[PDB]
Amino acid sequence: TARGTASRFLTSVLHNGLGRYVQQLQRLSFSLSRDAPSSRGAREFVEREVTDFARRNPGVVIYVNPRPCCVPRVVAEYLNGAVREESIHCKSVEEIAALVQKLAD
Amino acid sequence: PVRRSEKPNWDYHAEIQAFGHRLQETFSLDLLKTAFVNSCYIKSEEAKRQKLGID
Amino acid sequence: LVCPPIQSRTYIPPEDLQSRLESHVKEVFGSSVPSNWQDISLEDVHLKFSFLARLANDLRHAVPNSRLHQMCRVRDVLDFYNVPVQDRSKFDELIASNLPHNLKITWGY
Repeated sequence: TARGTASRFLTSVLHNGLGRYVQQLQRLSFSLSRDAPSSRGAREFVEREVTDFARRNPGVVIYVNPRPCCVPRVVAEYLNGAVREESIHCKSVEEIAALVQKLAD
Repeated sequence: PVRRSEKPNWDYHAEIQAFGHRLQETFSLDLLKTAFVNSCYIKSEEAKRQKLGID
Repeated sequence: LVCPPIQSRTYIPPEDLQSRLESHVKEVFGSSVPSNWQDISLEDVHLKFSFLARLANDLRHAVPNSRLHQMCRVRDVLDFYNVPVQDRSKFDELIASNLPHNLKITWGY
């Protein structure tokens, strides 16, 4: 409901896009599990995509941790100070790639 | 509020390199590393070096 | 009672392969080699065990179980041993793949 939430007016951070575009995503940190099944999609994205994604986006740092963890998550962090959480849990590689590409922009 | 440097994911060299890469500027990394160093950090570093007997 | 050191199974073929294997053909089959030495039939069980044993200890390698259905001429052995096999997983291959500077990976095990 629109009376339930807060609101904001349309805004750019730091008047972005005027002088130059500054891609706002700063760090991206994955946590997968080498052993467990729910991380399957998260694994392949790390093998095939992460390289080319890092080449394409020089600005964002990408941290990747395999750890004994049951729900694979990706934590986006912004130049804004904003932090956004996602579960990549039980998703295909095209689905991980797509999500990360949503976070990016 | 806690320093991102004290939180779980930190690589300072990667951050420094990235910083410059995202604004499309060329810094000798030496000069940029020089740039983020403050007198306060040095004074605290000397406090710790003196009180722990570290050279 | 000793436990021998474990081999790493990382396999690269030696340069002298053709000559090695041909000398192994000569010595194993107890035969003066017919002009095509890579096409001779491996069907005989005696010759098979002998050949693959001496080939096991020269090349420091073993032909795995299932594969033994597929080995008929010597050309098959040539082709099998000409195909390299690493032991390094996707991750060890990844760290060794010359990563971009903006990507930092840690190991949690």
